[PDB]
Amino acid sequence: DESAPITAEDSWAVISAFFREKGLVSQQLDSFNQFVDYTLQDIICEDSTLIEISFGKIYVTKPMVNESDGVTHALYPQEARLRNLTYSSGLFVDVKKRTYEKVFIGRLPIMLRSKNCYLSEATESDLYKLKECPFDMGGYFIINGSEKVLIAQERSAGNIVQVFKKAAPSPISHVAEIRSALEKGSRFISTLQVKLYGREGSSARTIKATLPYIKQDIPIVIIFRALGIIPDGEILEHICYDVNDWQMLEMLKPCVEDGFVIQDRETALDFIGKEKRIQYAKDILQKEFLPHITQLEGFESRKAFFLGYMINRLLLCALDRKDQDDRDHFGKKRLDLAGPLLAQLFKTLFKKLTKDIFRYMQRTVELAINAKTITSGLKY
Amino acid sequence: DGPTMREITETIAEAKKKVLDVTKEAQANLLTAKHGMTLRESFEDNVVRFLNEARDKAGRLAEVNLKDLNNVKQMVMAGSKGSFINIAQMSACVGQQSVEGKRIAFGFVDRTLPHFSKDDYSPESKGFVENSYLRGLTPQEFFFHAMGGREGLIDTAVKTAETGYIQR
Amino acid sequence: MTTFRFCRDCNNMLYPREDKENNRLLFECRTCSYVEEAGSPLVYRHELITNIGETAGVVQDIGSDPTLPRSDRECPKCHSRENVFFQSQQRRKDTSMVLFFVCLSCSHIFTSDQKNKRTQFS
Amino acid sequence: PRQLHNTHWGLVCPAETPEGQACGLVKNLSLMSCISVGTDPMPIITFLSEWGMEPLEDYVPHQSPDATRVFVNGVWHGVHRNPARLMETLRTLRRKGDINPEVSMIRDIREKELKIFTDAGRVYRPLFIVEDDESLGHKELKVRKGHIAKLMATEYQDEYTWSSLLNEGLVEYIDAEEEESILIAMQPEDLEPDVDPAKRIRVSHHATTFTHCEIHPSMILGVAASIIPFPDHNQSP
Amino acid sequence: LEPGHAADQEQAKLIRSAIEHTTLKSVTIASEIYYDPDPRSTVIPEDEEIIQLHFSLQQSPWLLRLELDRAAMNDKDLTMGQVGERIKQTFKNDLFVIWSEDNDEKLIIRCRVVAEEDHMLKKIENTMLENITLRGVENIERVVMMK
Ligand SMILES: [Zn+2]
Ligand SMILES: [Zn+2]
Repeated sequence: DESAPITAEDSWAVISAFFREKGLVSQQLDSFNQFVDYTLQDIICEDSTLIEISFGKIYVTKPMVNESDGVTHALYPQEARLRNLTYSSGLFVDVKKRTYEKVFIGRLPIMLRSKNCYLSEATESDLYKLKECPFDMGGYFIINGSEKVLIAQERSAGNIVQVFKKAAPSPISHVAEIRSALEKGSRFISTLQVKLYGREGSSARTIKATLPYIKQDIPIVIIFRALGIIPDGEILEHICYDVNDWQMLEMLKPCVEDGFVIQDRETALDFIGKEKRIQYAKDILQKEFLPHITQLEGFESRKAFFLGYMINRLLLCALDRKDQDDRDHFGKKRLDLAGPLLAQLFKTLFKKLTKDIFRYMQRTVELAINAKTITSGLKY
Repeated sequence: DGPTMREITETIAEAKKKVLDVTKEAQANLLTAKHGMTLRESFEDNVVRFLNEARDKAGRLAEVNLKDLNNVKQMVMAGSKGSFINIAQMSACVGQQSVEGKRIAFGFVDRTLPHFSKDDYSPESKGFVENSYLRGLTPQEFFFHAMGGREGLIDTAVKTAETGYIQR
Repeated sequence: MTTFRFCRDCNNMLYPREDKENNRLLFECRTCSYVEEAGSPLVYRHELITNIGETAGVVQDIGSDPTLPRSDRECPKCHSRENVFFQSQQRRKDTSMVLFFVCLSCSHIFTSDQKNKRTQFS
Repeated sequence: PRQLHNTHWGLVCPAETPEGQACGLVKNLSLMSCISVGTDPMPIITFLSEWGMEPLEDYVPHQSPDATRVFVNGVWHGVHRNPARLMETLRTLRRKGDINPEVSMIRDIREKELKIFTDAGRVYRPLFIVEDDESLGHKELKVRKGHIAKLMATEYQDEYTWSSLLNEGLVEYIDAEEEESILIAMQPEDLEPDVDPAKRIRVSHHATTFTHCEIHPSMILGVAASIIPFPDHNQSP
Repeated sequence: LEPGHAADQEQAKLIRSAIEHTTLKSVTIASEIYYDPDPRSTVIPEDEEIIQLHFSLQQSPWLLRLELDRAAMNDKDLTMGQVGERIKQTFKNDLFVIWSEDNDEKLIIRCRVVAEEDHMLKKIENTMLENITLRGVENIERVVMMK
């Protein structure tokens, strides 16, 4: 009866099916393909446009070999490994030269069995002729002949709020942090900290937060008022989502004391420093404070609401309502694989290829591309 | 011996009972904390004691049938490898796993592994390995044990360094 | 149970002051100059042995969250055997291993603490 | 960082790891584990507002309490009443194949939070789905001994894939963070309803809330460990 | 223990209690600050008895009131008087201290300074709860007996 339940002995068949389709190194392949297919194109478009010269589509050829006393040959693992050649493929850009008062660029090594590698298609009989073993998993790179593997780098997940208690001999007792990161383009790493000065029994436990490019901690009230939220209560509605929790609220009275020296957004923005300072502030609140979410302009509420959320998860931890966050929880950790890894490079490098093409223009009052930067770059 | 495994399987079974009762007692708030200790600390203290005590008497039970022929007993009698703890963990119960001088913590929220319900302080949940190496561990057992044995590897690495330092 | 009140007008915080002529508590906004009378004479409450928080996360769908355990008891009210219990939600060291059941049918909270001090559980 | 944490279950092999030096710092993935690769969050951040997601702009806290807040890749997009209906949607949209199977979603019911992730680099693993939608009986794994012969079928012919199991909602990908909210059964049989003494003692299946079921528990080991015979009758180290 | 004394399970109790550090905190249930202007009658109907009774054989309008757990008290060798006077002589002459007698169904203490009082009455609640020692020696937290 095809509708009957199952036995454990059956789950094994579910497993054959699992592996029959992903092999034992999918983590590798998949990561890489994502880079090629989507991640790369995304990298070319960003700060490409030059002040116009723009870059469009990206094309990736299959493994090639540029050799003296010869023309371009189709490369394969067997030969790369033997002659100590880097097994990479052709990388061409689509440039546009408009004018304001298609093109080769480096080689991209290739993960051995991803979309490109002629082995991702090869059958069994074709592998043998190719002098490659039908049992090789290949999630590696061939560089200067030796096979290089990229080891998964474990980092803490970003864009997540965590609260941690601090050691008894410190002037702070609690903290809320956020590893703000733009999933794409630039990927700044400015972390935000919401500190709670004074321990249990100190006079006036105040709350100040640390903002980037600012040489001092600024009291939450004042940062709220810099975000356009002036009236206490209105501010407190962003922090305490409950008017009966007199305990939390009581804990916030010492915060209101702080900002009892700045009663308007003008001064709220200024305190962080006129004229000069004020624009310096606004900018920071926009593009350098709580960058994930929005770097734009008209989103200063979606942020005030968050800062509050953070101050809330902080106070819960200081009321013994919720435990400190587990730094060792695996779900708040990420593994950067071959794809994201190359990505971190290709950016740094392409950035240069761009910053050079510019310098090529500046000195040429009146095809100028160093393809060596992106090739030697990845290789090294 | 067959009867010995029986006397062991119950020695553990009643050991779990005490753990069960002491829990119901605490859940009713009838537990009176020790001096300087928490109701929570003195609960763990009592529960751990019941399990190690279960592990030891299960062991002596096992150790006892070992004939004078039993090669392992022979190596223990001569004094060349072997010890209660070995026979005890091999032949009878393995024991309570621990890490940082406590039973398996709630790394997951309010729980040990996602195969349990929250606020579960039973022995199965927080690290007790009722089986023996001869009998084999269960998945949940295999993992906690893994967690412990690991702590044993981590500080062994430390104890090695920090000592080599001191010595020099 | 110290509920504080805001200043009408400039929705800011009110602070207590004393009317030495008729002995009564006046809360006055120090942003502008609004002033009003006080509801109660209680200005501060600390609570070293707090009780709020045991009950927490007791929301309408709670019976739908599978991670919670379930025992069949009778709530003092709807004598129904559908309960989902859990230890205190207060995460302190001295908290007790007392349980708190939540009758799924009538949505009432009842404890296993044979010393029930609380009248409103929270 | 070097102790074998609780969450490592089913992702990182509990045993394989270098002795001493890089002990606990260097890990190994378990056979059936994989890693999120990354998806576009925009089409979901949109869907949401189309089913509640009362935009955070006009969130009146003291006028909306029972409402759950919504998160997408760390971002607080808004509030939402009746999340119970919303989640059932998404759940099927991921089992329909309509939402990338990588995306993880967690509802902290008691915490009043619905969190959705599309981040890249989140280790996860597959689990059988047990959702009880059955008139005949009480709760059970959707996969039936019929799906199986239909799998073993495809093996003999060497059209029923693993992906096919994925799109028919027979299996799912659960990462650590979403795991916090599920009740998993170990074996399918022995856990959804005289004793050989010579067999290990196991606890019971006191559960009528099971959401998933392990494909097999031996899938918590990595490559190395998978080659050990009876590693379960062996001392930990 | 002193020579001849080493069996007195009870003498082992005395010393422990004279050694172990005890804080007002360990016995306090909750503190409150009320606006009670007239020191002849309380706005809190429960202290009516305490107030009259305080004349048998200046002050501000702000009241600092503490409630003590009968249990925490009976456990540690503590008495309202012992406690009360201990607080009383920490602030010596410049803080009025009054408390219900051990007999009352509620253990309570009433304080008053002696113009910004709601602040003094707090920096003071902390000094009371933290600094003020009731019985024992500092640093000596736990104390166990052994035979
Ligand atoms: Zn005003
Ligand atoms: Zn009921």
